[PDB]
Amino acid sequence: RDFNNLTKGLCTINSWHIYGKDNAVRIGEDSDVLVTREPYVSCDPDECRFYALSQGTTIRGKHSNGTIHDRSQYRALISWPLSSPPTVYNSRVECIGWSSTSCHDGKTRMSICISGPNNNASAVIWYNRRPVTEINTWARNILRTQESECVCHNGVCPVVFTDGSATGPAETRIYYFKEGKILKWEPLAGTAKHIEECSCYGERAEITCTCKDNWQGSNRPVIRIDPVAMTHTSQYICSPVLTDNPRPNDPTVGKCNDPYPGNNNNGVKGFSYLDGVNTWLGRTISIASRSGYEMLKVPNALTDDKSKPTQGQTIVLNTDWSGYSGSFMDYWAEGECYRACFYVELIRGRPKEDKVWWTSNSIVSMCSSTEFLGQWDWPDGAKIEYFL
Amino acid sequence: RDFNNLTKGLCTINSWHIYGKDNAVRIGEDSDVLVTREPYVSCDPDECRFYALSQGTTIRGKHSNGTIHDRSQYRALISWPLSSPPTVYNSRVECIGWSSTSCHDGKTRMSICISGPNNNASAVIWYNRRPVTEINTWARNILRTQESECVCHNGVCPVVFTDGSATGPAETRIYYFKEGKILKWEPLAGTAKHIEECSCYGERAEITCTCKDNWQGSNRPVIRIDPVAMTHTSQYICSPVLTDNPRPNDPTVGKCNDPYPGNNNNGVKGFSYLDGVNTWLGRTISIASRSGYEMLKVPNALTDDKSKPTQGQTIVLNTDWSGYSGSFMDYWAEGECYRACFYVELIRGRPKEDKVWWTSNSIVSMCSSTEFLGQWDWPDGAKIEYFL
Amino acid sequence: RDFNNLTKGLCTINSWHIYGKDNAVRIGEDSDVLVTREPYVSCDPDECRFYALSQGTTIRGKHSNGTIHDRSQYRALISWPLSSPPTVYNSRVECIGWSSTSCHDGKTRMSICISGPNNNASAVIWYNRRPVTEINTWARNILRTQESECVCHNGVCPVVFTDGSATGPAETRIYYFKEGKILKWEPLAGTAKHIEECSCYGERAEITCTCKDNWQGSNRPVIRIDPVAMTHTSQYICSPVLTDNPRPNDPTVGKCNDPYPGNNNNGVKGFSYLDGVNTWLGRTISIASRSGYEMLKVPNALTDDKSKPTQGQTIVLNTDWSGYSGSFMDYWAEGECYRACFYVELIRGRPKEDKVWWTSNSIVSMCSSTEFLGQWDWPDGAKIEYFL
Amino acid sequence: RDFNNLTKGLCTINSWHIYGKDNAVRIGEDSDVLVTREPYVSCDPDECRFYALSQGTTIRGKHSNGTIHDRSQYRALISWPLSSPPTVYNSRVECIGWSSTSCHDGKTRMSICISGPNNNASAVIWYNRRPVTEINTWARNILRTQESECVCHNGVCPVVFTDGSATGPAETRIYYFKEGKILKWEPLAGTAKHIEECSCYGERAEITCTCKDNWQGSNRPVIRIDPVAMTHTSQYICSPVLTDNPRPNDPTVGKCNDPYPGNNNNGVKGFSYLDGVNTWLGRTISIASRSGYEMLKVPNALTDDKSKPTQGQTIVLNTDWSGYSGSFMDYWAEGECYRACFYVELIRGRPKEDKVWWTSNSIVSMCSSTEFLGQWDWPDGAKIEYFL
Ligand SMILES: *[C@@H]1O[C@H](CO)[C@@H](O[C@@H]2O[C@H](CO)[C@@H](O[C@@H]3O[C@H](CO[C@H]4O[C@H](CO)[C@@H](O)[C@H](O)[C@@H]4O)[C@@H](O)[C@H](O[C@H]4O[C@H](CO)[C@@H](O)[C@H](O)[C@@H]4O[C@H]4O[C@H](CO)[C@@H](O)[C@H](O)[C@@H]4O[C@H]4O[C@H](CO)[C@@H](O)[C@H](O)[C@@H]4O)[C@@H]3O)[C@H](O)[C@H]2NC(C)=O)[C@H](O)[C@H]1NC(C)=O
Ligand SMILES: *[C@@H]1O[C@H](CO)[C@@H](O[C@@H]2O[C@H](CO)[C@@H](O[C@@H]3O[C@H](CO[C@H]4O[C@H](CO)[C@@H](O)[C@H](O)[C@@H]4O)[C@@H](O)[C@H](O[C@H]4O[C@H](CO)[C@@H](O)[C@H](O)[C@@H]4O[C@H]4O[C@H](CO)[C@@H](O)[C@H](O)[C@@H]4O[C@H]4O[C@H](CO)[C@@H](O)[C@H](O)[C@@H]4O)[C@@H]3O)[C@H](O)[C@H]2NC(C)=O)[C@H](O)[C@H]1NC(C)=O
Ligand SMILES: *[C@@H]1O[C@H](CO)[C@@H](O[C@@H]2O[C@H](CO)[C@@H](O[C@@H]3O[C@H](CO[C@H]4O[C@H](CO)[C@@H](O)[C@H](O)[C@@H]4O)[C@@H](O)[C@H](O[C@H]4O[C@H](CO)[C@@H](O)[C@H](O)[C@@H]4O[C@H]4O[C@H](CO)[C@@H](O)[C@H](O)[C@@H]4O[C@H]4O[C@H](CO)[C@@H](O)[C@H](O)[C@@H]4O)[C@@H]3O)[C@H](O)[C@H]2NC(C)=O)[C@H](O)[C@H]1NC(C)=O
Ligand SMILES: *[C@@H]1O[C@H](CO)[C@@H](O[C@@H]2O[C@H](CO)[C@@H](O[C@@H]3O[C@H](CO[C@H]4O[C@H](CO)[C@@H](O)[C@H](O)[C@@H]4O)[C@@H](O)[C@H](O[C@H]4O[C@H](CO)[C@@H](O)[C@H](O)[C@@H]4O[C@H]4O[C@H](CO)[C@@H](O)[C@H](O)[C@@H]4O[C@H]4O[C@H](CO)[C@@H](O)[C@H](O)[C@@H]4O)[C@@H]3O)[C@H](O)[C@H]2NC(C)=O)[C@H](O)[C@H]1NC(C)=O
Ligand SMILES: *[C@@H]1O[C@H](CO)[C@@H](O[C@@H]2O[C@H](CO)[C@@H](O)[C@H](O)[C@H]2NC(C)=O)[C@H](O)[C@H]1NC(C)=O
Ligand SMILES: *[C@@H]1O[C@H](CO)[C@@H](O[C@@H]2O[C@H](CO)[C@@H](O)[C@H](O)[C@H]2NC(C)=O)[C@H](O)[C@H]1NC(C)=O
Ligand SMILES: CC(=O)N[C@H]1[C@H]([C@H](O)[C@H](O)CO)OC(C(=O)O)=C[C@@H]1N
Ligand SMILES: CC(=O)N[C@H]1[C@H]([C@H](O)[C@H](O)CO)OC(C(=O)O)=C[C@@H]1N
Ligand SMILES: CC(=O)N[C@H]1[C@H]([C@H](O)[C@H](O)CO)OC(C(=O)O)=C[C@@H]1N
Ligand SMILES: CC(=O)N[C@H]1[C@H]([C@H](O)[C@H](O)CO)OC(C(=O)O)=C[C@@H]1N
Ligand SMILES: *[C@@H]1O[C@H](CO)[C@@H](O)[C@H](O)[C@H]1NC(C)=O
Ligand SMILES: [Ca+2]
Ligand SMILES: [Ca+2]
Ligand SMILES: [Ca+2]
Ligand SMILES: [Ca+2]
Ligand SMILES: [Ca+2]
Repeated sequence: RDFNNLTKGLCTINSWHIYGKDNAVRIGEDSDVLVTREPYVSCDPDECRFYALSQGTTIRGKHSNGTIHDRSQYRALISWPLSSPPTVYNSRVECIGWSSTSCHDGKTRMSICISGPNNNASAVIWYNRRPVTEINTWARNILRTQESECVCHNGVCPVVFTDGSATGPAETRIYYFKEGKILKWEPLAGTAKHIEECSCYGERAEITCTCKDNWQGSNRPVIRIDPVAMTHTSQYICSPVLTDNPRPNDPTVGKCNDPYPGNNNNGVKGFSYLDGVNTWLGRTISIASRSGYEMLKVPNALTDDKSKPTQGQTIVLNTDWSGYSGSFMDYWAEGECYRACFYVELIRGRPKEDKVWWTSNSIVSMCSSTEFLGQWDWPDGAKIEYFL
Repeated sequence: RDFNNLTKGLCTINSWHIYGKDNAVRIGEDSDVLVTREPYVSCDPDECRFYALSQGTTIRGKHSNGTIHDRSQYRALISWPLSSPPTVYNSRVECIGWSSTSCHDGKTRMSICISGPNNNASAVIWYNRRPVTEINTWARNILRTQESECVCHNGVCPVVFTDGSATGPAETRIYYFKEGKILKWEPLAGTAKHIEECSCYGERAEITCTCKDNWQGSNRPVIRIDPVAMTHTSQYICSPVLTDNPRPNDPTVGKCNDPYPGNNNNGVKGFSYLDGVNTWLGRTISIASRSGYEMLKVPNALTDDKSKPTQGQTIVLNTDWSGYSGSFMDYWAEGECYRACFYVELIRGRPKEDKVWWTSNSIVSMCSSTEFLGQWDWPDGAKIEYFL
Repeated sequence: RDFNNLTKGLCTINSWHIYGKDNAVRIGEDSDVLVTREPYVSCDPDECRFYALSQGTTIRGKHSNGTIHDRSQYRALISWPLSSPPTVYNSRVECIGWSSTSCHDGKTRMSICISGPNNNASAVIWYNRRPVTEINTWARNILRTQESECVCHNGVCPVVFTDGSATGPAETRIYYFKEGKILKWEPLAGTAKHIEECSCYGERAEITCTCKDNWQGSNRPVIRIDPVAMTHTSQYICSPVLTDNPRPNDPTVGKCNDPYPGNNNNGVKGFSYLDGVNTWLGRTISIASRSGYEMLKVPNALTDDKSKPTQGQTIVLNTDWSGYSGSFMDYWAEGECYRACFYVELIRGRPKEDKVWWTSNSIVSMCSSTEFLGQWDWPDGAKIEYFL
Repeated sequence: RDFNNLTKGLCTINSWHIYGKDNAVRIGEDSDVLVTREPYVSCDPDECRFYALSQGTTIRGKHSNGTIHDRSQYRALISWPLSSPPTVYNSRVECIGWSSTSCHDGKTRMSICISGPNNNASAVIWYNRRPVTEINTWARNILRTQESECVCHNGVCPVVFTDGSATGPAETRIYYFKEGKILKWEPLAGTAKHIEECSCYGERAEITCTCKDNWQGSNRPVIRIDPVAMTHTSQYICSPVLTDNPRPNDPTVGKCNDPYPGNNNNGVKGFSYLDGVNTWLGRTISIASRSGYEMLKVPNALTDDKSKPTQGQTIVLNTDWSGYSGSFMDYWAEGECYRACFYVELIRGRPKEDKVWWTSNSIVSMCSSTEFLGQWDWPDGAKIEYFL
């Protein structure tokens, strides 16, 4: 109809309720489920769907051998009905590639897929299910993007890309697209020293992105975008409640403008909702591996370098595998506020479970409740032994 | 369009004709059919669909081992086209959880799923395929609901929940929802001493629910709701034709306001159509197990404590497995009256058939005819030996 | 929109072109294809679909054992996209039963399914996907119907039923339905001595049905219905070109008002287009079994007792299995005339191919061309050996 | 809505970006994917889909044995969602046959399938999913057509057919259809000596077709059609950059009006975009087999007999199998020009990979970019060993 505008603020997050779970690995032990990784969720005005990067093979298929690898010519961004598994028969290919983002602007959807060899990748921006724009690698070193939904305001949908080293300074760019065309792009500015895989959400005409500093930071870089002025800033979550993985133990004081040190060249896509006292941080429980997942209410985390948790909710037990996590919201729901939501990627197989030769995942996702709901843990649920 | 109003009375029930049957277990012996239990049927203005609680695995899948269990993080309310089986590829997830209800109000559908550990469950009410409201457990003991469709009148859709013991007094509540929001809730009142899994239908602006007294009653508790005044009453079916299972042999006089004794802490979801002389009771044939199923016309069963059958129809032979049963009607059909319908859950596997390690079911459903039709029996039809 | 009216005459049939073929048995050797029999084709204003009676199991499934049987509680009328196979995932159940008919009246579709034990069957007439009317067996001996599409004119859709013996006089009735309700029914009249499985088509406000005399006739009975006056007549195709199976060798003179003798208590559903010189008869090539299939132009077959072929077209080689055949037309196509079409059921398995324990079929269908097209033969195509 | 008119010229082709890839053979190793060959892509105003000629069996199915053969009664033109594989459950049959073409005219789609024995084939032209016209073989020797999309202008959709020898002069005809009816047909004229499998596209009210001279030419014949005057011309691509396969090594001067000699009675469907300096030729890398694939910018190839490459892009490595290739464009995209696209058929199995008994393929397709994008190679990706 008309382009959606971020006119609402976030609903008060007093807890998280179960939103969607596909049990993909369990079901896929005996049905035609595609092998995936890098999933996310994204809504259209009339439906919300699960998204991910297929490996172009089923889990039980012999081609599942080797799917620990990240970039091949057999991957594609696919979407499928909420809480169903990604099957060969119900998955819709949005575009071909090994890194992606997607978002609906209120009128139609924009999907971006990057493909190519490491030194010659290119992104192709689809709008209304047609290719409209292409961008060639500018640093010749794995052009890559969000791996979760972008956000739009009045037709403008900003997207964060990075090209260059994963263990040194790289060239991050913020592109402002409208109808799949480039209106403008900026180089990254601010104090964030390295940016990868931004998780974004919007409220009151502002887009907040919690990304990852693969190079040096265990605290997360944050990019705030003004989609009207098409400008942005960057910093790190000041809080001592560190949210990357692997990471060192929590200090009593964090860092606002520098990566918090202790772990180099590694990390996991993550997210946060930064809204004053209504601030919630997600993170793996383990400081060493992609194990467990919890939400922690850390009032003023973004700006308070001594902020610590005041409430929390366990999502995945530390004795269960987690993975990537990101933000999304149904901007077309009823009500006066936007209900914060997120998904957690539950990785199964390699490298942690090497008795099988594949790597895949299932999805669990939650949204906020103004109620103080009881908690449950939500594991993948599959028995690897069955796949042997 | 406009909210549906229960303006019609029931059609005269002179017999039952076959409405739907999915043969899920038979077909699933060699195709991707999800393992389920707790099924029901529910109509939208333009389509009627089968519903159930998936176990997040196929019947042939190795994860089918253990599906006798009731509540896990891998269950979800799913719906699928009438008389098709619940397959991985055609099932639509309505919400995540292990106890549910759902109903269309004429404009859109409301679906409710409860999930959680036994002492910390919560219900989340979806409306128009979006989460709108959440309710936390109030008794910290398996918050649970209908397991069949709710009914709406002018936007108001009452739902019966129970939280607390299954073998002693519990806290039953009647919530009146409108557009997924809570308008009001009452504690249970009347003479029903224990309420679980209500089967409801509506006619002439009144909603009748035939539930189950798990604690002490072999006769069924009945809740009648006025969706305008948003008030209700409760009693038991007075008839000596006892309809729970297990149950003692039929007496010559029943009980109107107390559970009829003889069997404690057990029962099965069931239903009835209470409409004066046009009253029909469904029940298992066996007084000991979920075996067989028959419909008995028992004029004035609700209020006459000596009422006995005047006509009947066998649905499932006593040499075949049955299970849960419930009511639903197509409130959007043509004609001057609402045609009473019901489904019977045909449980296969554990605990009765333990040579297999799973528990699932298929669905058979009937609706009334003003004709006096010949009867057939409708068994699940699968041979367990094939699954060995 | 508006009820369709049979305002056109038939197009000139100079040959037959390929319309649809699903290769169900071939494909089903390694995919989830339902076991069926008694198929047909039927059009809606916007789509034409394949129809059949499922056996409630896949061909490869273990429950396929025993599917030679005709009536069980696991059968249902299903429809699926033209030329696709009937799979568990794409088949839509129209109704439950073991004998059926279906037709669109221009506004919506009416589907009829009969179910029950031999002495207590009943038909339930669905209209707009809802049950509207029920008819109880009147002769208590396998109430049965067309097994191919019915035809409508201005809302009136006549259907031919038979109840009673298959080897002696029975009670055949012609019901005239409108919106699923019974407007009127007549007993069979005319000279046809036994009627079963009528294949009908309509043109210029007249409905012609070529049925089968299971009891005594090797020539086919024909019922002509006036859907406005709601009256009909009956006779036999006068032609010496005999079209039932099994049958005796063709004589030089046929019979107009009595079954042509030689074979008792057996036959196969078949059809014809009776339109003066534009008359075409379908039949198996074999006079002994359901083997082969050919179309023969026999000018004035209905009324000329010495009519012999003037042109012909082989559809299935005598070294290939055939089965039932029936008529249908796309009454909603463009143009000035109705294009005659038909389907042939290609039966595989029992009883002819007993190395397998199942019985199923695939569908081949043709429509007429005003051109004189070259012919090909169209066999099922599956290798039974593969199923062993 | 209204018939589409070719009002735009081609966009400048500076490189090719990835458009679609289904990874059919990989995925089909463990899912219900139909065996195919002769694929193409074609757009409707609201969606673009993959097309191909099914073999009426899955790859893993036992009936896959023998699918190297070209024409059987079990083939059909099917279409399925872009970048999905052709599965038994998502494939839509357009028509029955072993040679086809299809195109949308802006209002609805026309699909043509030819079937029959070698000496008695016939084409049936479907429009709006209904059969409208039939054409009988005129040379009684494998009537055959494009094997890729046709193109329409103001309702007129020309199609090129050939009937007669594949190794000597044959009878090629250009039919001009409108709403599935024949407006006119011409015999081939011009200097092309043999025509088979034309790949066409349209721009500025002109339709260009790059076909194949199976008999003598290693350079490609080109037919240019005026869909208004319903007239055409024919010649060969003058360029020394030879594009058929097998073929002799490139000379320094090509031929404009005669087949370039060196290889007889063989070839592969291919294509080109002939637009002055904006001219790009596709071809296998190998001069001996259907191996590899590259795009070469050869300014003025059509008219310059000494034109050589000025830029290029590798699509498939010479160490990977290719096959047929053809043109298509989304005539309903936004913008001021038509974006050239093409697909390459990636053949797997027989005859090159004879350890398996089947022959199938997957699809890779690209469209042009005005950017100078980095290149990647796009192989089928399946390991034949897995199928053993
Ligand atoms: C039914 O459901 C309800 C609803 O969920 C249940 O009630 C919930 O119970 C939750 C568990 O108790 C509870 O969550 C915790 O909240 C704490 C905050 O509340 C407390 O402090 C505030 C502030 O003073 C008080 O106001 C309040 O009254 C409470 O006293 C959090 O602090 C908890 O998180 C910390 O502990 C967990 C382990 O429990 C860690 O995993 C987590 O990471 C936090 O601790 C680490 O991080 C801090 C900060 O740096 C460190 O200081 C600390 O030492 C830990 O650091 C180590 O561990 C991390 C992670 O591994 C590592 O990185 C680091 O290096 C160190 O090694 C927790 O979030 C809910 O808030 C509560 N909800 C409600 C509404 O009440 C109820 O129990 C259920 N009922 C039943 C019967 O089960
Ligand atoms: C073709 O189709 C038609 C249509 O269906 C067939 O005709 C139908 O035939 C049915 C079977 O006969 C018949 O159903 C029965 O109806 C009885 C009522 O009708 C009779 O009584 C009335 C009232 O006086 C008369 O007017 C009427 O003329 C009849 O005489 C019911 O009473 C029957 O149910 C009871 O029996 C069945 C076993 O048959 C039990 O399963 C059932 O539970 C009922 O009996 C138990 O319950 C009562 C009440 O408490 C007890 O008193 C009794 O002892 C039984 O109790 C034991 O069993 C229960 C259950 O296990 C247990 O809990 C308890 O503790 C005890 O152990 C039955 O419903 C249809 O009405 C009739 N329909 C029509 C339209 O005619 C026709 O036959 C078919 N044709 C062919 C050729 O097959
Ligand atoms: C390319 O394609 C074209 C288009 O299809 C091909 O041309 C077609 O070729 C067809 C085969 O020849 C041909 O079909 C036949 O037509 C005959 C009628 O035409 C002839 O007679 C008329 C009338 O005088 C002439 O005008 C005309 O010029 C012809 O001379 C039919 O009579 C044929 O059917 C009979 O024969 C077949 C076997 O071929 C039987 O299966 C069939 O049942 C018919 O014969 C039985 O029935 C009759 C009637 O009772 C009996 O008299 C006769 O003895 C047979 O009876 C036995 O068999 C039956 C069945 O088993 C059994 O029940 C009974 O008891 C007995 O045992 C046949 O239909 C097309 O018309 C023709 N089409 C066109 C447009 O030309 C062309 O050849 C192809 N090209 C190539 C290169 O292959
Ligand atoms: C990142 O991505 C970019 C973008 O893709 C990469 O840059 C691209 O690199 C491509 C490979 O170099 C390049 O493609 C070539 O372009 C040549 C034309 O450019 C050159 O000449 C022009 C004209 O003078 C100059 O202006 C320009 O500056 C260049 O110097 C083509 O000529 C190339 O094709 C020929 O070579 C390939 C093998 O590389 C053959 O396969 C191909 O068929 C061509 O050669 C055959 O055909 C010609 C013509 O008849 C014969 O003369 C020649 O001998 C060959 O003939 C044999 O082989 C054929 C085929 O087997 C056989 O039939 C015959 O009988 C003979 O046996 C090639 O197309 C892109 O244009 C370039 N793109 C851009 C935008 O720059 C970049 O490298 C990537 N980065 C990294 C780090 O990898
Ligand atoms: C989001 O904001 C823009 C205004 O910035 C709204 O756009 C106006 O919409 C009306 C109706 O379409 C037009 O007549 C105005 O010209 C539009 N645009 C501008 C840029 O001025 C848009 O409608 C808002 N979205 C929604 C859902 O209300
Ligand atoms: C393509 O061209 C034809 C004109 O040749 C356009 O046809 C006219 O369309 C209008 C609106 O439908 C009619 O009133 C004219 O009579 C049409 N036809 C002719 C043949 O004159 C057609 O609209 C054009 N297509 C598009 C998409 O604009
Ligand atoms: C484009 C790409 O390959 N991105 C991969 C990502 C990066 O390799 C990592 O961010 C370092 O750059 O790692 C991970 C990862 O799980 O750590 C997943 C992504 N597939
Ligand atoms: C929420 C829940 O677990 N409900 C279960 C139900 C209850 O356990 C029973 O009603 C007693 O409370 O039992 C049964 C049952 O078949 O007896 C099924 C339900 N899954
Ligand atoms: C209702 C029913 O069972 N009809 C069956 C039909 C009849 O048995 C036959 O017409 C004789 O009555 O036979 C055949 C048959 O193939 O001969 C198929 C039908 N399934
Ligand atoms: C109608 C038909 O069979 N066409 C086939 C085609 C021709 O055989 C070839 O063009 C020579 O005529 O060959 C090839 C081929 O791959 O060479 C594929 C086509 N299936
Ligand atoms: C998987 O691939 C590895 C590496 O190629 C190979 O050694 C291994 O045996 C394969 N495992 C299986 C089950 O194919
Ligand atoms: Ca399978
Ligand atoms: Ca890091
Ligand atoms: Ca009880
Ligand atoms: Ca007979
Ligand atoms: Ca050639």
